[PDB]
Parts: sequence; C-alpha cells; structure tokens
Amino acid sequence: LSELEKQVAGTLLKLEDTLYISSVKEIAVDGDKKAAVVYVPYPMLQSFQKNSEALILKLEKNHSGHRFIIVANRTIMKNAYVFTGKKSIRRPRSRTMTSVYNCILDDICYPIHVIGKRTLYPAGSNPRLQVVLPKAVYNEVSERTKTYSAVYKALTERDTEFIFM
RNA sequence: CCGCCGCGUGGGACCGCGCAGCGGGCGCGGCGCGCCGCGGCAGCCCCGAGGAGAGCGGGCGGGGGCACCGGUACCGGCCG
Repeated sequence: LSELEKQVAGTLLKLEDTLYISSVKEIAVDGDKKAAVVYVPYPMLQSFQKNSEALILKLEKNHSGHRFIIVANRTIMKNAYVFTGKKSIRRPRSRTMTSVYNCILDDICYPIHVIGKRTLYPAGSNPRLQVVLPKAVYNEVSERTKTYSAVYKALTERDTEFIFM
C-alpha cells in the first residue's frame, strides 16, 4: 500500500502488450539519485529473472529519479536447534545469516557474475570487503557501483567496495 | 585465609553430542493422546579439504604365478 507500487504496476501492465511483487524499499545514495529495491516473493524470483534486465531498463526509462533493483525476500532464523523439550528441531542451512547475505550479493547483480570476494583487515579502519568482477563488463556497471555498495550496506550492515579484474 | 574430583548462580569463547517438520481450530488453566485447511511457513540438501576411497583413458616397468622353450659351457661315453 504505497504510491510507487501503483505506477510501477501500471508500467508492468503496459509492458506485456501475472506476476506480482511483495513490497518495495528505496534508499538514497551520496548523490540525489536513490535506488529502489523490489522484494519479490522467493518462488517467483527465477521467473522474474528470465529477462530482468529488460524489465529494469524499461522501468528506469518509464519512471526516472532512482534506480530499480529486484531481489527476493529470505528469512533468517537465529537458532541452529530448537529444544521443545520433546524433540530437537534442526534449522536448515539455507536460513543462516551467512548464506542469505551471499545470495543477496549474487542477486543484486545477477547478470554479471561475481568472480571473487576478499575481505581486508586494515590496522584500524573498520574491516571491509571488496569483490571482483570481469573486465569484459565495466562501463555497463561502473556507473552503478556506488548504488550497489549503498544497498548492500543498507540491507546488510557489512560494507563493501567494487573493483574489476 | 587454608583439608572439597560433590551443591547453586552466571559466562558461554574453546571442547564434543542433538535421527524422528512447525503454526493454528475441536480442546477444559496447563501438559498429553487424537481429529481437522494446508487456508498459515521461502516447509524440509553449506561447500565439495594441494584428506581419503571408487571410476574412465594413457602409456610405464629384471613386479608376480602357470605351461612352453633355445644356447653355448662343465661332465661322461663313443667313431676316427
């Protein structure tokens, strides 16, 4: 129940000539441009991912003022086992904190595959992570690395920086 | 203050175990044993160790066992 969903859904209906989204979150960057995330339901992520690049481009052209990102919504449980007193319940490994963050990272920029991750530990600076991307693509995603870092920090408290190799 | 391998509280990093879905209504204050929509859940597999094992292809080798088999030489005998 927000204004943005209404016009983005209007655009959605204006694309084809079935699939619905859960919610939307926008976050600003250092520049006046913001980035909007779409919390897609988990099962329909792959169906949205067949040609997500086209959808994001058409949405950007339809409604400017901020970039459109599409991601799934995953839950996190905070206990490996559960002691009901009678039987012990195992938490599946897919619901851990670490798996969700990595999947989020891969989803933020699915069309361009990540070729490596590295975390650096400076002497005093808060430890930070730098990823590695192909040189085949750069100017395609060079202009939108700051937004990627900002959204990663927003969703995950962990920070990051982007490079190419 | 000092003879405790036992008792209680907390911490919970390190050290090792946790196979058998959950949520709600019938359902009594609670806990059980059952009946009900799956109609509430992202329902239900870390990765795959310059650890180990199995598999395919390649050649490599006085590696092993069985049968068969040639060559002079030592020895003995015989013709001259």
